[PDB]
Amino acid sequence: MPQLVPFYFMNQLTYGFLLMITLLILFSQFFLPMILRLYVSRLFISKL
Amino acid sequence: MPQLVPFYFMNQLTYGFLLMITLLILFSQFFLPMILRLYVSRLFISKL
Amino acid sequence: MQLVLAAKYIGAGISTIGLLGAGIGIAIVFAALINGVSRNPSIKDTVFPMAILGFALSEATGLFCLMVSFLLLFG
Amino acid sequence: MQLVLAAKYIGAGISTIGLLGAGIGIAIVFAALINGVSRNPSIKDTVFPMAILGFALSEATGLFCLMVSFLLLFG
Amino acid sequence: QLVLAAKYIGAGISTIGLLGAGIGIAIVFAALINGVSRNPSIKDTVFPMAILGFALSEATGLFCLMVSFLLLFG
Amino acid sequence: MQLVLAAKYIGAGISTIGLLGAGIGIAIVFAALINGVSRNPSIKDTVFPMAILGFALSEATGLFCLMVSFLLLFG
Amino acid sequence: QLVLAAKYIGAGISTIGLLGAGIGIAIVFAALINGVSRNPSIKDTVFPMAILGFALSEATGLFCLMVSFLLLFG
Amino acid sequence: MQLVLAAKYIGAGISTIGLLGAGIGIAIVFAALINGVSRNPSIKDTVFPMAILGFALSEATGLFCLMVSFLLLFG
Amino acid sequence: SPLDQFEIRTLFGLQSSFIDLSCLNLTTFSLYTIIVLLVITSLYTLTNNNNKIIGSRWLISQEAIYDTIMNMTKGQIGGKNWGLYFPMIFTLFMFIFIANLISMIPYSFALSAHLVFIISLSIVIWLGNTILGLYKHGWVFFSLFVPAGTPLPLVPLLVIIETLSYFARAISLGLRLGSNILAGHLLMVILAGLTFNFMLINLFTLVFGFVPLAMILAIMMLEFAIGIIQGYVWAILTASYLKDAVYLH
Amino acid sequence: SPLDQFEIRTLFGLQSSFIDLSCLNLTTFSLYTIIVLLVITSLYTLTNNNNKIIGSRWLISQEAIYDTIMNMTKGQIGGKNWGLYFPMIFTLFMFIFIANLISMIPYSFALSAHLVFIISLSIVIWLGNTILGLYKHGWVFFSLFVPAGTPLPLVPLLVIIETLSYFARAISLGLRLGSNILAGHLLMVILAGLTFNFMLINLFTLVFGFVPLAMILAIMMLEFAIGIIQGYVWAILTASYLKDAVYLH
Amino acid sequence: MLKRFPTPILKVYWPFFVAGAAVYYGMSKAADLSSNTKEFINDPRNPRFAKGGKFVEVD
Amino acid sequence: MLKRFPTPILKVYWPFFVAGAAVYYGMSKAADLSSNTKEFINDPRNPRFAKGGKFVEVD
Repeated sequence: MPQLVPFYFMNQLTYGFLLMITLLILFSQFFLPMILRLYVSRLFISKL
Repeated sequence: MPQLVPFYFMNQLTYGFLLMITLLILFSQFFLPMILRLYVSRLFISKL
Repeated sequence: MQLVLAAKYIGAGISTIGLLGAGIGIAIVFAALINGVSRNPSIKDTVFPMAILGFALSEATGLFCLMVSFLLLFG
Repeated sequence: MQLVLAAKYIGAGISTIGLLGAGIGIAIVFAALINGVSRNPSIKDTVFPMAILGFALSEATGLFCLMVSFLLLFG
Repeated sequence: QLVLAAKYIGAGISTIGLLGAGIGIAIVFAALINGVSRNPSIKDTVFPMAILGFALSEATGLFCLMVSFLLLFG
Repeated sequence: MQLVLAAKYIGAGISTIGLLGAGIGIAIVFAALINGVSRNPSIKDTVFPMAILGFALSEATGLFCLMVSFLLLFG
Repeated sequence: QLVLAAKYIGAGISTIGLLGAGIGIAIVFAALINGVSRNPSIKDTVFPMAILGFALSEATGLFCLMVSFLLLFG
Repeated sequence: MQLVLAAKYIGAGISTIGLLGAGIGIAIVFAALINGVSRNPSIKDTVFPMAILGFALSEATGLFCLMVSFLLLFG
Repeated sequence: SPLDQFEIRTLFGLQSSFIDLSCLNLTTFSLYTIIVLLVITSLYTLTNNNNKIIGSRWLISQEAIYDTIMNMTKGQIGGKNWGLYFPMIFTLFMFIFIANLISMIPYSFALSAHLVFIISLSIVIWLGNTILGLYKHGWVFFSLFVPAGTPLPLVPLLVIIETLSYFARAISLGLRLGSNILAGHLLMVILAGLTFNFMLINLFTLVFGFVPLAMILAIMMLEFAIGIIQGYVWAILTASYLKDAVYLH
Repeated sequence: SPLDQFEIRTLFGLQSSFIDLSCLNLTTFSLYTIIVLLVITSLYTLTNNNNKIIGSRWLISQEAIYDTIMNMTKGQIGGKNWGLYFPMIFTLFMFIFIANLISMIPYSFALSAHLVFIISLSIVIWLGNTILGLYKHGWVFFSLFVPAGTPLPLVPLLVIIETLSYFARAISLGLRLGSNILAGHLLMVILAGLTFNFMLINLFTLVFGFVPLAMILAIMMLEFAIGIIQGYVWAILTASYLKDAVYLH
Repeated sequence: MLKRFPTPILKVYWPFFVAGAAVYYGMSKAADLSSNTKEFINDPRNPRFAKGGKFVEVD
Repeated sequence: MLKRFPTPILKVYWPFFVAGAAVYYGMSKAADLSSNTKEFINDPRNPRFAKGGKFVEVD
């Protein structure tokens, strides 16, 4: 198919893997533990 | 002649006129009067 | 040159028969899902991931045939 | 270009066969729905959205074979 | 170049064998769903047999796809 | 196609005769400069800008002919 | 296209007339230098006559250049 | 390409004529130098660099016509 | 040409002649990756009102996605250490879930329907399973290729057409998603192209020309389902594959 | 091809598809303009040791250039207000004086030998004389076109071939400089190309092959003179032209 | 370092700048007219190819 | 705002990154091999034209 075979392969793959490493570091260090802080806080007020 | 007729006419003329306005403002306000300060200072010490 | 594009479009037509092997596939998977939920009402939250898994992991074999059809049509 | 346009019509003819998958498919889903309601009439509002979901997901595989015919007729 | 056009017909016809593969994965997971729904304590016992049977059935649907790729690219 | 390039190079050869109208030009200007400085030793700092002015502002008419030669040779 | 090649010969031959122009500007500024050197107080009196004679001599050398440009571009 | 290479030689022949400008030119400069030293032998170290300058600036117009011949011979 | 919606156009541009710096430059694909990153950033940064415990109505969505992917990867790899591979199993979800809702917006563009990126991501996950399996379990990693207690005279056949299914796994996982997103979008654009020329013939067709519009609305209703289900199926198969690679059956 | 030394190559690059931003981008011509600007900045900034009155040995050079262009433009326009046009008459010098010494360095590049920039600068100065003359002196600006007390039956001829010399002034002032710099550089490269192939034939030519080397050294000695004299002749003709445009003869 | 002195460089040099803008515009149109000739329509570094159109290539 | 927590993301995910570099390199060579085919040797937006060479154009 003509449209998914251009010269832009390295473009696609470069910004894609930059976004993957970005979201991986970003999710893992920032955004998943900001939910888990809510979890441990709710359970800590629940246990008291 | 082949070498002085490319597509780079607007390139040549753009950086050239930017350099001309640059050197004009730059010479006139900065560098000519820093020589003329030396002149008036030498003559002022000479007249005393 | 007409023969290449002609047999190209004929082969792209032939290579969509395999989707009847996926329609019946999704059918039998959700049919067993219905018969399994109906005869045991507390198994839904255990059998539903296997249902979605079997659904898409069976379609994939019809979508391979559709990609052979797309590489014929447009490539 | 008469040969390739004659091949387009044959290809659109061949890409009709894959609808029988959906034609048997929707039926197997609704047949299981009926045989699940008859075994247990209390699980209707749990089972029937899954039947609609299986209807949609098999009708998608039917339309994926219809669209190749619509490409080969006109596009 | 009749062969360059006739390899595309072969690549189209050799893709029909996935018909069996899709129905096959359906019958395997259908029996898995029925077996879990009849006996609820058999999932962790019999689920690797289901994944095994799926892997075998896909590979034996995949033969047709690799023959189609050899006809279309070789 | 050979005739165009042939007459092109011949015309480019012809269009360098005008430099003998510039060699003699620079000659007569610096000759008058020498004869004017020699007969009046205090006129050099007044006659030298007119010398440089007349020098280059007379060559220019040989350099026009050389540019006609360059537009023939390379354009 | 003999004419496309023969206009270049004409553009070459019509550039010879600058021979007179260069010698002309030389003779004008030569007389100016001699006139200033003989009479030192005549520069501001006779210098516009020199610039006038230069302007006239160049323009009458420039006729050949504009004929060459008409032959080469028209 | 025999015609254009025959025209190259004729063009290099025509572009030799412009050297007579320098040949008369250097001489007019040095003739004025001699006639200026004979009128005044004290102005030698003032006048003679201007004679060398006029020598150079007319020899440049000679070489500008030699280089066209060197283009038309080889380049 | 119904497939012109996937054209990649360069916008901000960069070039040289020393080095090929044309790899990185802001492009339609690249701009939509910037948009995906800013949406995923927006779903968690300004969602949380001033770091409140109670977790306002927006945060219930990103609560439920978190919980339905924790309770999914606990039921697949489920061993001594399942949580060490949980950020990857979540960030493989959210990219595909957001990049298949952004693509539904009418004048927009499918990141997921580029086979060259998704097949590359699938091959990356497959090699990262094989290397991890070899590193963790030595030469006995190949014990994955024999199923169970089997009769020995038919073991090498059951090894060959087990390994063939093992490296079909490299491209199948990606091409499933690519095929679903590409076929859905191409279906919608082709039916829109047919109903447009249906409604430009004689004025009796704009009367009762509501039923093909309703069919296109029904297909768009179907297309969110076929877009979210694939985002879930990716994250269930690359949990099962880490179960196979980490734990030998 | 002896004229390959004037090739313009793009280096840093910039492009788009929205707007043609290819006008500005760092190029060989552009990089050498940056170098000319930094040299002219270097001749006055770090030249002055800690703003000392005495003016160290480097500052005598930029003292002498200043004084030889003040005493040149005082002897041309020389009216009530000559100093108001002195920064332009200096910055037309220093560009051409520095851009014809930088071009002498062997692996370098002539800014001045681009006819499209120098002819453009000349047309800019010519239109800026005509507009200034019309603004300052109304409809009687055309009194420039009659020389002096002349007999009236030959005045219109002496007006036509005065105005023809008036708008030959637009391109002559630039093409003089362009022709000098281009012919000098092309002469040096062609004689280097001939003496190179002179010295690769049989070993008796490297013996006594010092005289063409000395001829090329003499031409390089000539070329600084023909490069600085043109930088002076530009600044004397565009002082004489402002004398004509500002003061009516 | 350097003390900037406010020299009048606008109420003196305006026709030079007006002429500069006029020559800038006229050379823009001249460059656009020259970039579509027979010799230079297939030089791939012209800014036509960076926006849309490709390869007339009929000469 | 957000407190960064130092989660171990390198001593867990190294074969994914090694595989990423390997697929990056292999797709680089695949792109260079595909950018010189008969169909795509005259598409003017390839990075061949930005450095040197121009128009093989013999097919």
